[PDB]
Amino acid sequence: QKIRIRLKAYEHRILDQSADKIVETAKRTGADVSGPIPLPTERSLYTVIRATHKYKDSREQFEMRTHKRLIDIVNPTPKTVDALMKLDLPSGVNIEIKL
Amino acid sequence: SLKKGPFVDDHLMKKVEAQQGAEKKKVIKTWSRRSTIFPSFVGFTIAVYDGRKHVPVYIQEDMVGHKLGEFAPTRTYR
Amino acid sequence: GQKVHPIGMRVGIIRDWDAKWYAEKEYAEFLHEDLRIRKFIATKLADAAVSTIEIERAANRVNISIHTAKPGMVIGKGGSEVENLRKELNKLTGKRVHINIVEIKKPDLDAKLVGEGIARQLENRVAFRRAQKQAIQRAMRAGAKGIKTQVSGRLNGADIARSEGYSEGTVPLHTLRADIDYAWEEADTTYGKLGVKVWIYRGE
Amino acid sequence: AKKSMIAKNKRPAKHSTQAYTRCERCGRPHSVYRKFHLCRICFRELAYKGQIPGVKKASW
Amino acid sequence: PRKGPVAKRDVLPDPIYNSKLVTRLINRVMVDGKRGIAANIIYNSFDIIKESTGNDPLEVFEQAMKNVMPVLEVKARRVGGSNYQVPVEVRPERRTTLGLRWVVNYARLRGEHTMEERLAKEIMDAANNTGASVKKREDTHKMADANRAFAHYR
Amino acid sequence: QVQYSGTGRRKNAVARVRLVPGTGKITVNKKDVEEYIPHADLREVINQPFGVTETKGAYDVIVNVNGGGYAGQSGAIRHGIARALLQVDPDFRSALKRAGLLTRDARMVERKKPGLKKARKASQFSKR
RNA sequence: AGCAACGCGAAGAACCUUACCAGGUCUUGACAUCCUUUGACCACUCUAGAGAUAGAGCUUUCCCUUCGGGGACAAAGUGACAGGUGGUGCAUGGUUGUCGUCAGCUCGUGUCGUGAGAUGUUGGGUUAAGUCCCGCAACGAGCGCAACCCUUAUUGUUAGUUGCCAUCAUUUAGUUGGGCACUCUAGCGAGACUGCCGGUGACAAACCGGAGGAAGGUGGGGAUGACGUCAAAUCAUCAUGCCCCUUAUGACCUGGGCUACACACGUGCUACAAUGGGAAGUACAACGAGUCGCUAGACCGCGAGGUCAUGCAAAUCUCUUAAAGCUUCUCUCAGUUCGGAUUGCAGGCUGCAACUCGCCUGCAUGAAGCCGGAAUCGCUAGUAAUCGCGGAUCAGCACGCCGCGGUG
Ligand SMILES: [Zn+2]
Repeated sequence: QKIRIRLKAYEHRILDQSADKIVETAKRTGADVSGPIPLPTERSLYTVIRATHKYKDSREQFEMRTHKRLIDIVNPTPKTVDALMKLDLPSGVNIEIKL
Repeated sequence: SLKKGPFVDDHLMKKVEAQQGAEKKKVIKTWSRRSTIFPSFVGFTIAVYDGRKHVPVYIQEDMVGHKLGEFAPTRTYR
Repeated sequence: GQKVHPIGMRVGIIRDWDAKWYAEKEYAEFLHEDLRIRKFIATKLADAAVSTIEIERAANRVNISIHTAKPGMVIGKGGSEVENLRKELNKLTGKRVHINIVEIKKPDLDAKLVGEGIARQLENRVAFRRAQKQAIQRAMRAGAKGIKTQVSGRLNGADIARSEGYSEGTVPLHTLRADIDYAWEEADTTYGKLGVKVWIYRGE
Repeated sequence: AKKSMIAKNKRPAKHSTQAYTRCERCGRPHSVYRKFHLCRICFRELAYKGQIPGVKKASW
Repeated sequence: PRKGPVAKRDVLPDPIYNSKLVTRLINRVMVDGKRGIAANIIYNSFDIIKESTGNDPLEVFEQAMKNVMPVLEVKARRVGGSNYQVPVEVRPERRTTLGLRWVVNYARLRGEHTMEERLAKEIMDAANNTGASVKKREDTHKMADANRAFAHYR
Repeated sequence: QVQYSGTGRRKNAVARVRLVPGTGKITVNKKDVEEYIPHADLREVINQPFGVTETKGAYDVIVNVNGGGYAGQSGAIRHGIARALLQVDPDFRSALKRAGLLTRDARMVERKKPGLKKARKASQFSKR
């Protein structure tokens, strides 16, 4: 509703931590923030041969999960915009605010 | 399947246009085995490099849609 | 070849990535920039005994932190060397960089430090049997549940290669909640290359 | 010859279908992943050490 | 195996006739896991049985089974470098196993234009002491009760 | 009205079943169970809980099913119908319990391993 | 290069890749540092050439100034030097295969032995297990085994959008009003322990049976591979000791092999039909991928495809109405309405360009093959057998590889 967040990360611990940060500092100055809704956690898969020259019949498999989290804000106020676009922690987590 | 106009090379077509006037020479020596045999190549004698040498091929009329590489093989069996 | 890398078996379980940034559609460039960075700063490391390096990055700045055992001999007199580190790293990354230097405590309980030090004796014509023994002796006195070392190659600067190491205390490898450390270095005396490996168990 | 070929790989190609990928640490031309720009067995080497962010060993 | 005997693989009695024997017969006709085809085949065959000179498909099927199943099978064994064959008894599950197996095998080789025209016809010929299935049983009984010679003290 | 709801799972298929007094009938995904699963006789697998306990009518059954194949999402329907019947009267948890009809079948598709043709089938071998 | 080489390095040979061959070319050099003159280098256009290159045209042009310097760079000089997929896996590091996920390998204090050494770690039972019990000059301990990690089988709670629609109106419809009940998604917790009940057995460990429960005896599957063996494999991923080349074993370009064919061996796909072939109708999944990419829809073409155009950086849109299945109508046991090799003609798509040497379409042709000797292989349950779908690599190119689910 005319303001909403999106957060991607590789660790759900950091993800939930920052989601609680934003939810708390949002409902401190406003009201009615839709919960941190979870999204379905994309996954990839990489198979590789673990030997430099021969032996195709023995491999090692890797992956990279990407956790997702959604937060929608209802009825912002000329102070929520301020108190939201300023908090920034932590480092390796993607934030994308679309109106 | 180049239904957007068949394919010659500029050097090859330049040479053939240049000799189009009079009776022709056997010295048209090009590598160019990708080119097709336009209906103006008749009567000449093209030299087609086969990876080792320059084979001459005399262009009759029945050979008018094929390529210049179809008349100079490369493998040498028996 | 029948053992897994002990700090790749445990990454994403009890330890973290030494590179913590999230990016998409700018991922190859970032990974090779980190590689360039880390392959460069092995310049001062040649003397200052650095162990790890942690790369984070923001909108256009790059936050770096390095763990060393020589704080003054890496920052300068009054701050005249970190200046150079930043003004040199800007020439590569073309961004703003901010080194935040950490200092390491108990440096004898670190795999890269120990192994790299006991792989510098081999170059100075020292016998290997007592290098490893004194290494594990000065690693146990700092207080450690177990340690294991191993050297390989043409020993004594001699003919056909062999291998041998020494163990002290327990070093359980199959336990996933173990917090072990590991590193692999190289050196030469005059013949070929040697490989030194070191594992230290520091509780969980 | 593997120092002239890395040079010849980085100059602009003579035709569209003449460019090809190589590894960036080494110059291996076979089996490179084009999300990382790393070959078959630098991937397995930098996945350990936890340098590539994301990637880890998979089991299910 | 080596450790010791194993279980018996419980079966699920089919719901039409509520008879585990029809279940095993469906399982033996089926090839490649296409079970609905096998079920259609068995049901068309039983329809053909009852419609033409029949009383009930279970009755004539049981009697055909009774007339085909064997009671004396032999086993060719090795001792120390010379091999022979000796008769032995036959436990119950093996009996119905062999019965079903022979009936299906020798209906599959009939030579008409439908598996039903083969199966119904063959188990009718079987419930009247006829058909290569009964002859296979009697070949077995004749091999036994003769090769008891080099079996009398085995 | 009164109604009874249960949830049934089998082999990548999940069903949401509703019991409602009536005259004995079942419709699934706005179609008739004679047409939705018209295979041969899987319906006689579905109507088994009514056959063993609460014998035997009369409830109209309305179900919402999605996932798996035609034979998985009928064992799932059976699972759900049984759970719903349990909900009606708890005294049924013995007759149903005796005849299976109350447990989830945890027989899923085994995963493929590398170096093998399938989950367990290996390549062809030659001693020489 | 037996098991442990032979759909293996190669997860993509038309040019490139490319190391090989034939012709055309260069020598401080395709790539790096230094020192000096110094210093801002270009790109673009036109003739000759198969190109590599050479010859001419607007010009590579101070971005720090205290008048005094430093960054990028072409040429030259200038030689230190570079360069090698050249040799040695029997000089090496590192990284793998196999015995084999088999159950083993050692120490401290005692005791025994003149001594090297032994005991423990032997014996009975049991166990998947050097896993446990009983006995015993032994008593304890370490790495191995098992546990801690992942996924699947049941559920409580927190959160309802892009997911869902049970109680309501509405339309083509979950769509729009409404709701978060149900399914689902994903964080945090519960639950399985021989934990109770009966028998066997040295009362012991353990085994057999029952109750309850979604699940019962390491519930199912993965990751995890000890001390060691084969001078096993790899100087061609990368490094590196010694040896070798240096106007050539280095380097640039076009065209040709790597795809050649009297044959022999391995791994696969399609069939030899009626449990089938053909025509019409009706259904049911899961894992994954997408920005110069995935293409909705409408139209043109018998078809592969083409044109105009639409949504989506994604639980929102698309790839994607799965195929076996079910229901009708045929065909009648035949080298055939089975089979689809080979050849003729005409097209499409990517690409500067499909002759050697690509994939696909249509019409025409219609081979061997009627279940395969000696011998030999895979597999113990959602497994074998059978059926499709996705993606890494990649302009294009898969019967191979990695995963997913359906019937069973
Ligand atoms: Zn690489």
